[PDB]
Amino acid sequence: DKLWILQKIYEIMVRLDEEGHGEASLMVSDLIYEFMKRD
Amino acid sequence: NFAPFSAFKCYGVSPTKLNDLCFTNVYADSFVIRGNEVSQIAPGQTGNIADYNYKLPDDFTGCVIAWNSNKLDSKVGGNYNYRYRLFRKSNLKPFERDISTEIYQAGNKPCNGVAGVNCYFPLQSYGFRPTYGVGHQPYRVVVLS
Repeated sequence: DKLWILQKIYEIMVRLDEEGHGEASLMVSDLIYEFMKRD
Repeated sequence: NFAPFSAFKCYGVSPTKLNDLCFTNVYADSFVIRGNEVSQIAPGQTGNIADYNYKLPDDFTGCVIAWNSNKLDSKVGGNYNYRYRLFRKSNLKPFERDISTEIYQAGNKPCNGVAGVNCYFPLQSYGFRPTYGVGHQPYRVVVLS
């Protein structure tokens, strides 16, 4: 379902920030926005 | 030259004609976002910022001014002060502001007020660092309506 992949994408965003990859975390944030803008 | 290295665009008449004009009130809205998000501070735009943070009306006639603030707002280790909303149950209406911090419930299980699986804190930090590309550096933005 959509909830598992949302959670996995969210987790990558968090992991990237904790590991210091802030810029790549912002890019994953944009994907979360786009994904949820879908139906 | 109201600020430095500015970039500005007026959607109504030229800044000179503003000098002839008079108005009951002027509003100055200001905030920080990423460089690649400045294009969303315009009438008719959609995106994470337009939709969930700051929204101009389709008929906006004002000015938008933005400048790179990397030297002031980026920090080695990350500036975690600046946040944006990533989740919201509906788009914002023009000039709406939402400062709530309720946990966003993405699935059907309750979140009981705590972040967890499919239960997300609704704000995210930009974590600005001096080494980010210009698209990801901070821009200060002023909107005059």
